[PDB]
Amino acid sequence: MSGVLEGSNVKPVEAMTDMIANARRFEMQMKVITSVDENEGRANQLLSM
Amino acid sequence: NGNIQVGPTGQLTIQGHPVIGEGGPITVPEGSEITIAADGTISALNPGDPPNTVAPVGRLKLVKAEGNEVQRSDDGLFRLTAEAQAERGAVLAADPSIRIMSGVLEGSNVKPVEAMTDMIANARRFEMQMKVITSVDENEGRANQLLSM
Amino acid sequence: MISSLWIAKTGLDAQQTNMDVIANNLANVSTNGFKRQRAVFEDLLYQTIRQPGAQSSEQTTLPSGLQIGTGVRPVATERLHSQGNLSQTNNSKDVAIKGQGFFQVMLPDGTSAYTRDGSFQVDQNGQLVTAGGFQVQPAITIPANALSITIGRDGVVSVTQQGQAAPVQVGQLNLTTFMNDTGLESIGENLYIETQSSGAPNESTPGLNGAGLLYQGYVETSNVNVAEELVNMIQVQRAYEINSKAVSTTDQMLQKLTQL
Amino acid sequence: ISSLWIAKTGLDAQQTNMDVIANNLANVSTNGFKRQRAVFEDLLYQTIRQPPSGLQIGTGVRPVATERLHSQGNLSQTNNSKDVAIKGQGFFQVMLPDGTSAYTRDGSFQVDQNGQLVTAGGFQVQPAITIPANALSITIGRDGVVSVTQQGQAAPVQVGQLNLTTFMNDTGLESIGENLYIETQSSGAPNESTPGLNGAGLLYQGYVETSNVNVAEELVNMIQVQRAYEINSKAVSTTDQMLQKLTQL
Amino acid sequence: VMLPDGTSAYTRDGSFQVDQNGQLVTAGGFQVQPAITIPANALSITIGRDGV
Amino acid sequence: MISSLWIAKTGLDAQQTNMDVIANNLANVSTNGFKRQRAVFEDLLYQTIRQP
Amino acid sequence: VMLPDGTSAYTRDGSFQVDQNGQLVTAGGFQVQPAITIPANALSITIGRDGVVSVTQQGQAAPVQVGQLNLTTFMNDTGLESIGENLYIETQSSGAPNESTPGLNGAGLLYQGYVETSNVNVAEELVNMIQVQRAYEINSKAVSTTDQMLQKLTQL
Amino acid sequence: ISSLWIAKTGLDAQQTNMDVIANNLANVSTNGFKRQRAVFEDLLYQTIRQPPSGLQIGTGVRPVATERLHSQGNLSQTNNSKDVAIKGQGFFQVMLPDGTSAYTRDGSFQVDQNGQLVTAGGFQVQPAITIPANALSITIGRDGVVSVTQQGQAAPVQVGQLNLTTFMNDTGLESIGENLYIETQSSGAPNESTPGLNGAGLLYQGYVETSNVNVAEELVNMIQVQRAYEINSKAVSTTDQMLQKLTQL
Amino acid sequence: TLPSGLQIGTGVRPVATERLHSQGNLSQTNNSKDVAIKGQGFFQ
Amino acid sequence: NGAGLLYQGYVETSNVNVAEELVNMIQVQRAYEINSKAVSTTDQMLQKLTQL
Repeated sequence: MSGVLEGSNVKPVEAMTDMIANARRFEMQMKVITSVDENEGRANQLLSM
Repeated sequence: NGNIQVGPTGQLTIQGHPVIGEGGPITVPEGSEITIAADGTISALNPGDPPNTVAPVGRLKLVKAEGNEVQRSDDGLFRLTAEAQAERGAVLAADPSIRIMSGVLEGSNVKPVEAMTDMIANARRFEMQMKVITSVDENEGRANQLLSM
Repeated sequence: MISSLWIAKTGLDAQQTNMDVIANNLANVSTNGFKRQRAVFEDLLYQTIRQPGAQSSEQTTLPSGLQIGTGVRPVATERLHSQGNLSQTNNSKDVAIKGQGFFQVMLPDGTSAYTRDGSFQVDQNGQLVTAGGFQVQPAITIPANALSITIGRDGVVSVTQQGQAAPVQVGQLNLTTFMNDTGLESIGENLYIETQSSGAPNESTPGLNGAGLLYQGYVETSNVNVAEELVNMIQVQRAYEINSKAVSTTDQMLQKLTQL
Repeated sequence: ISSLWIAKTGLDAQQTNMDVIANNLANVSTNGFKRQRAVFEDLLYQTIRQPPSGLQIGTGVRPVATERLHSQGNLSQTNNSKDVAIKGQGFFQVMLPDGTSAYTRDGSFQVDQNGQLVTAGGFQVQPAITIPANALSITIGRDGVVSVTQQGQAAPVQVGQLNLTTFMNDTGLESIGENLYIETQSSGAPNESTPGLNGAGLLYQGYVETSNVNVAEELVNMIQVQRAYEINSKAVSTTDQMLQKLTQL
Repeated sequence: VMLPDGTSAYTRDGSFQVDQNGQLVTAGGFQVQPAITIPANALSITIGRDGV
Repeated sequence: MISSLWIAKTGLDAQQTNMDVIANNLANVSTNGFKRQRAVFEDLLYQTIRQP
Repeated sequence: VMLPDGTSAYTRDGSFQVDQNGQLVTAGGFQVQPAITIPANALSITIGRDGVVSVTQQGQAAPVQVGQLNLTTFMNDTGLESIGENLYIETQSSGAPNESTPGLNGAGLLYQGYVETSNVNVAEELVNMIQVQRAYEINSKAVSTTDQMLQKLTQL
Repeated sequence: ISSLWIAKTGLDAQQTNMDVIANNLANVSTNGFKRQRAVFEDLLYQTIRQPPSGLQIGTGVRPVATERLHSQGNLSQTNNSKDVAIKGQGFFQVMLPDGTSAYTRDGSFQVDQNGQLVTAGGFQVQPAITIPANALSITIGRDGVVSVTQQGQAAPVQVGQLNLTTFMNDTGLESIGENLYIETQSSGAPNESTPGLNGAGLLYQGYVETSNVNVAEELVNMIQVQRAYEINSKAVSTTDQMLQKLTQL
Repeated sequence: TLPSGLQIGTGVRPVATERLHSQGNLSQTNNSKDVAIKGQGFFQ
Repeated sequence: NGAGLLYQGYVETSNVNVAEELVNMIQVQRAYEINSKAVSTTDQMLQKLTQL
């Protein structure tokens, strides 16, 4: 069809929900990392003699 | 819980283990179309019959009892306290003055305000106990040097 | 969505049907034999909530139960078959109907239609045809050398030749009466066709057994009372106003529900 | 928690009111339609004991009824021989296809192929009336006797009688659509009574009764409904903010 | 108003009706004491300023 | 657009043709041997929604 | 409705169509039972108030009665097993289905040209969303309080 | 999280609905256009076994079809001999460049430099109809026969026949744009039939069939679509904030 | 299966402008030079 | 004896002043927030106390 261009098929709703999910996932991973680091720091004291 | 349900065979069952009223479990005709009145009477209109055939099919028994004379029984169901049994007897009367509000359910009376300070005070009390425990053990450990030498 | 928006939408559609009928009636002034239409409306379901019986106690009765209801579905358009006014067309081949009855016509596919018109002509071969060539029943062929066409009140059509001073009876124009005029299904063309709501047609000579008479040289005008159509136009526009206002109210309610 | 449900009940009541207003407003220009008004009602009150021997908080605004206003509508001229309207009270009886009887306050009648007097949807009107095949004109007098005129006979042959039906409690009949009502256990038994007698209403040929909807009252009530909806939504929002502020501490 | 259980309640509400027997009720069928029994086929009902 | 509007357009155009015929008839007074015309109209489609 | 695997499901959905063969199907090709087959050249279809479906032919002044579209009612409507696609299948909690003509034996009537809408009260859902959010926050606070207490226990 | 997925499906369905509404609204004043309605369908339901016999959660509101309403559109007078509209069912067969046929419920015809009858873009209709060089007037009758009038000759010579095509399932045709539909495996075989016979409608010359798009339907639907979109947006935000609170511990 | 596929569809395009080449009404210019055409044809 | 008259065809409406309710709602929300601040201040006092 002439006289007509085509735009990008970037659906905004799926991108928006995906970005929200990405942010929440990142927060969950950061919590896990903090917990593991705290565990390791607490547990390093065992080797003391 | 007034969330009454009907089975295929017409058993009125607040979440199953059915409801008791004026006799055994209340039973209604299978094409129920139940309506529940203010004082507890239950009327049933088969869907394909003239509406002037809503003759009452049962009565929903209701009982008055509160607080001191009722205790939970390891299920969501309450019973009498066995102190209110050398009293109004094992099976209570219908008390024909308790009313029904039809088409309306009741939610839980879980007061968030008093629960939130329940939890705040609980946490504070717990860590006060931990401080007492810490001081006591440190006392005992530093004390243990008496007996040596 | 909201129970209110569907109801208002049905109201809008009903008013649009009303305006459609008014516009069709109002445009067909100056159409011969056209019959006024009027839309009959009809309310939709009523969702019962508390049964109007269903006693509220052992002795009580709970009058006038709670039911909400929806919709204004149009149920019909009855077509008014009342006699229209005549108009003097001065044309010898035009005939109007004095009372009930329909002219039968042969459709090109072979089936029979019925018209309340008088605008007749003569085609190549003298056959009486109606403004579109749909040849009338029964066949009436005017002779080539005729001068006058006279269609008596009984429908007896006879012509006069040059010199021959005898009006030879050339045919008969008989009417078709339906036991239910309003049941006819209109196919345009100023033509209605039989349906099993109208019933079987009774063909008969005019004047007899309830058929109407024939007025030659006059055509039956549409029976559309324009004053009633104008006031209906006012009423229909205002009802549309009101229903769209209801839609606006429900929309704004929903909007502040959203901002919540 | 608490005020949230109370305000939700308020929202539901306002929405039911708006639904009834919408059904009234849509059904204007529907023949014989009787407008509807929803009466509401507060829910059960809870008594807090004082160690006046107590106070109440209460909740909810549950709707109890929609009462129909069974008054006289205006008459609109349809110039149709078959159509009739009713002075005063009374209902036209109709035989449903299943076999029972409904009752309509409507007269947009018409004759089917068998000559039966039916009602705009084909449901035969009781008692049966059969208009002869070639009636010149059909008249329905003020006492409901229907007669036709044939060619040749210089006298109107009497064809039928269009009886009315009166109910003890007009509001009780439940609406089933198509402007038809049916008998209920609250509306009592029907009385087959001739027009103009026993309190039944008269008949008017060539006119049809209209809806008794006062659109001015509809519009002002609808302003009420919208503003009350917004006020209750403000209550919901305030309770939501209070809970949010509570859960922080 | 006569409650179902026998005692008397009192209402400031006029959403009245008639049940199948002519008795005045209050939007839910509670009888208005003392009973007022409207005849079967009344043309019109009038309630005066003093309740007559 | 609207079912009303197209119908009304047809009505306007029919009246316009009718005025055209009247104006040609009426302008041709004092024209020898002229013959009056008259327009015959005809309703269009009927969109059936429920079959009769 | 007859499912491809042969079992019968049930739907309160009216957006019908006709396949290339004339059979009534439901927006997804599920045959409606009993099968209703439309002739090739029907001018119009009419489904009456009790499901008597008929068509009009060119020339006949009579709508040949082409089929019957009967309903099915259940003793306990709520117990149906919704399998998606707007179809339910009957289970032991609903009882056997009772088939009958519309308007008889408690079944409803049929409205042609109209489709039923979802009965979802959005005010209920919005207020429930507020309730759910705040209850979630409250329970989250409970978890946090318990976790902090456990931390204090495990320090000593 | 599953709530976010569900709400995304709801937002997608409302946005597809808005796309359908907007396509209907744009194509007003497109001859022979048939409006579209999106029909939706829920997804499968997740069953959780209880130690009824189970609860059902469910998800999604996927759109299952977009069905065209192949009803009759209103007529518009254009006073063009070539334009022709259709009474009732039927389509005009058109030969695409690639060799197969499309079917158009349209009437904006023309003639090319050769005499053939084409459709506003040169797609030659079938069967070929050629208008001679000096046709004074061109007439298309109610059964499709097209004839022309030549100078001097006192008769219209028949020059072509304009057959229509009928399908068992009109909706099943898939549209390729250009006011053109094509046969699928769902619409059945194309029945080439003379107009007025065998279920085929008729032909009106000088008139073109309008679009059957009801704009009140689409305006109310636009209101509904916007509101539903914003409600599902609220659901997305609620899930987002609950995830906030969850990850904060 | 699938009695109708789903198609979203986009917009609308103006495909043509056709000139109605019918006969216009005449006007009496009362000018010798001016001339009018009955029926089809053009002046080159 | 002090009873009020009766007006037929009319219903008494609720005597609720919505402006009063809105102002009371603002007051209630602010007072709720202030009390929550009291609880929070006491709670952080207690946190510091139980630290050591």
